[PDB]
Amino acid sequence: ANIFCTFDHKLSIADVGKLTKLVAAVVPIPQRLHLIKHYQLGLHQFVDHTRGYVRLRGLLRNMTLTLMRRVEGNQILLHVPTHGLLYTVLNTGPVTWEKGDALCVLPPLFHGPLARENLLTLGQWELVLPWIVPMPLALEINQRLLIMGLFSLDRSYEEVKAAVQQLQTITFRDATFTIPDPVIDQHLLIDMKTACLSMSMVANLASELTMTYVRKLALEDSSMLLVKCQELLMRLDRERSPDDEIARLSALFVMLRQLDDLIREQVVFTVCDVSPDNKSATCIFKG
Amino acid sequence: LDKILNVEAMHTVLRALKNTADAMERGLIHSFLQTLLRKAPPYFVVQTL
Amino acid sequence: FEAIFGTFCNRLEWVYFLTSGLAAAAHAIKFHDLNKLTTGKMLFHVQVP
Repeated sequence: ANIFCTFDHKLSIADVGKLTKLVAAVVPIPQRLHLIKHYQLGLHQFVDHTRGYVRLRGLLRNMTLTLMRRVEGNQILLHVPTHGLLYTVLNTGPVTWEKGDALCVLPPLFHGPLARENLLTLGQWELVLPWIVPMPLALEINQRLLIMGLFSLDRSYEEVKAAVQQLQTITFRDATFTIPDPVIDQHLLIDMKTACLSMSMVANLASELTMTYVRKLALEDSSMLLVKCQELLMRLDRERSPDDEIARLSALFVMLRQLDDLIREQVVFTVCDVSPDNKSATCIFKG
Repeated sequence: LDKILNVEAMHTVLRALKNTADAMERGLIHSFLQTLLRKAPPYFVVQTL
Repeated sequence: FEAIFGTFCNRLEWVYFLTSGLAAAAHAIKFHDLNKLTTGKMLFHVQVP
């Protein structure tokens, strides 16, 4: 199951000499074809002005992801991994790997970066690879982007600005990143906006549906879990037609189903022994 | 090395000489036309005369 | 009884490149390999009269 890829434009020798450094790394592609043109390859076809990063995560989750193997004259030996057998990768992520973790794949956050992919560009096209980061940093930075987007609607105050400046920093082993805002100039990106809207409205739908459904459920055989459930609801409250409830419950489920790029972070690799300089690591492809 | 370079230079001078000879014959055609057009009055003058 | 008289397989007509008249716009040249040919370039020695 080996894939090929050809470039239409003139490809120089410096571009191959900087591309063949990326001899074994992940390159996701939209459809598992046996021969695919290079415009579809990578992630350049997806970025634009209005849409942000959560869209990239959602389309990358359902997208298949393959491994780059060798280079030739003008054909590129992509190679789709199989479940169970073990391969080698490189580390395009900015964190030093260690033994036996679980790598995730998330879209890279340096859009318009200082590295700019070595000027490996063609005419109105550029190659870009997703980061390969272990799972605690992955769902950590997912939460960081999320509650960075939550504070974005009232940012005129100054202590919340210092809170956002705290959130923009990060910690790991010998690792400091500066992940920029989703907000630029007093407006939000639409996929980030609909993500935080979906989670805030499923939270509100829970907050005004549980007080109905503890009574609509508890007239069956009651449990201690149920009286403690109404205890939780009643402490929450004292801290302060079929046609509507059918829409409430339908909107509940379909709007919690829009967080599926956030609530489930699906593992894609299992790390084996690593290399000195920590750039290469044999690994087992899962899923 | 030497003989093949001198034959290559002979081919260069030969293509330049054939280019210049063609340009000279086209130039003779062109100068003959430009001295025939300054001798040719229009048709109405000759038809009236 | 239910008869079966004749069974017919279509003999599709083959078509090749050089039998087709489209090859008149083609100087059809076969190489051996293109696994290493990244930029297969032809130079020209055109002349301007």
